[PDB]
Amino acid sequence: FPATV
Amino acid sequence: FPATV
Amino acid sequence: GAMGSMERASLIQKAKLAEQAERYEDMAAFMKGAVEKGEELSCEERNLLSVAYKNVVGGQRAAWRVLSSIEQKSNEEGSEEKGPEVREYREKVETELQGVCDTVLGLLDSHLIKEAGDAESRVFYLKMKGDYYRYLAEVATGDDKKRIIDSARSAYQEAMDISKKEMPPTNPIRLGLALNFSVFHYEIANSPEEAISLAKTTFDEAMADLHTLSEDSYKDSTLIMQLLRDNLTLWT
Amino acid sequence: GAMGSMERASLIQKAKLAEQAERYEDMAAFMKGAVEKGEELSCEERNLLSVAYKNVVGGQRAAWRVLSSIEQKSNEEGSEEKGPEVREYREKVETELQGVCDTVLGLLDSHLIKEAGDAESRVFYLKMKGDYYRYLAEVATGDDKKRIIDSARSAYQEAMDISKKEMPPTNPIRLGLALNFSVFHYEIANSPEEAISLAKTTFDEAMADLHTLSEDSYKDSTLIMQLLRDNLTLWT
Ligand SMILES: N=C(N)c1cc(-c2ccccc2)c(NC2CCCCC2)s1
Ligand SMILES: N=C(N)c1cc(-c2ccccc2)c(NC2CCCCC2)s1
Ligand SMILES: [Mg+2]
Ligand SMILES: [Mg+2]
Ligand SMILES: [Mg+2]
Ligand SMILES: [Mg+2]
Ligand SMILES: [Mg+2]
Ligand SMILES: [Mg+2]
Repeated sequence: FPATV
Repeated sequence: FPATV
Repeated sequence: GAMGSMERASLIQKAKLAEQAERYEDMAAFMKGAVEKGEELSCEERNLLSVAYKNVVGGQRAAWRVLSSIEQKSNEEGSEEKGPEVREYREKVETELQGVCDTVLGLLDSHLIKEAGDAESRVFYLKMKGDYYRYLAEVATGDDKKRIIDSARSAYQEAMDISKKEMPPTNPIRLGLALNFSVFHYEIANSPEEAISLAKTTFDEAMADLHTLSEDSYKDSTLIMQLLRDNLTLWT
Repeated sequence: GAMGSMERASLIQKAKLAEQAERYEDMAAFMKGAVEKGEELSCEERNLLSVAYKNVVGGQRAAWRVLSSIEQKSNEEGSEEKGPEVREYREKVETELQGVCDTVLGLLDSHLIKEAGDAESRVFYLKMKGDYYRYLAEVATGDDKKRIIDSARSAYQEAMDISKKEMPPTNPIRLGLALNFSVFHYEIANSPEEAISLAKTTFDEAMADLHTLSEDSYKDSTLIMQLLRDNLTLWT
């Protein structure tokens, strides 16, 4: 999965 | 802490 | 309101204690109680709220993905019928996840957003609105799926518009907003090119503004810039 | 019984799904429902029950220790009074932990133990009884502390007596029982010498019986023997 914050 | 199972 | 009888300051203190104890469900309940006191939230308090619910919904999302993968394999060709149980339990986790999202959106709409006038608060809350509509979109399958997607898009777009007018390109809230809106484009809106363009432009505009920052601000901004680059590497 | 309307087999299936999704609170609720069907549990089912509650109570214990450490530092000399909040929240976690222990002990007493006649089931459940009284003892401070400690001791001792008569010294249930009873001696009963003697004798008697085992049984037994040695290294 891609990075989110 | 010591090991328990 | 189960937290109605506890002092606001005591709820905030207990949220911090719950964080140290990795009790994120408790941390979220404490911060919901704090929000329901009706006062605006400080920067630290906003981040306690977001940390708490991000950990809760993150666990739910991880579980939903495991169960959805199992369910898809149980419906493949040649698979042995195992009954309704996998779907039922995936649905149970999904309903609990939707409930958390509905709760967070509820706090934002009653009444955090309407009282948030400074860019750092308003952009923060509109990013959260986009995020929690995005989590609903990840699991949505019926008549309202397109409207849920558009609700995420609309919140992220308003946050972007404010952030571009009111914050420097290195502001960590602005950066995290762009990171997450980029992921929305890639994973939800089926717009990988928009995702890649947004991540690249955000990274480059931040890079050009790093020279203005202190050492501590530089660290905060470059941390998120590395996530933009990590996603670009995944996608290209 | 919130699980009263679900089939036993469906509860077991959902416990396995919850385990894969790392949803241990759900896994425990499913297995409580399965126990409450009133039928004896198979070996696999007993281990689903123990895995579920061990993860739940383990998280609670970890949180309680964090909070107890904070509380002790807030009561030291020269510390600034932060109010009742740390104690209150430690007490909240402690009460939830006690509730989980009371629930597990309740399942064992109604009616898992009284129907368990084979050594592998009876020793397993009596070990669990000792374990959950030990977790109560870790947090006990009042009039009943000595009785709680003795309840743990009594359960572990009955399990040990059966295990020595009915199981080989390499049996993994017997080994794990001895590991945990040794920790009870060290950490709860203030009997470090008894703890060390039990761990050593258990390890040596297991070593001498490994020659009788298949490759797969050897792996199961040596895994627990390494934990006995790890504890001996910590304590000597
Ligand atoms: N308990 C906490 N997890 C936090 C506490 C705070 C905070 C503390 C004091 C003032 C402002 C914010 C946080 N900030 C964010 C935004 C700025 C960069 C670091 C992450 S996360
Ligand atoms: N889901 C599970 N966590 C387990 C499932 C089983 C199991 C599966 C089939 C038959 C008997 C036991 C387990 N066993 C124990 C005891 C023997 C050594 C391994 C750990 S833990
Ligand atoms: Mg007040
Ligand atoms: Mg649904
Ligand atoms: Mg553009
Ligand atoms: Mg039936
Ligand atoms: Mg108490
Ligand atoms: Mg002896």
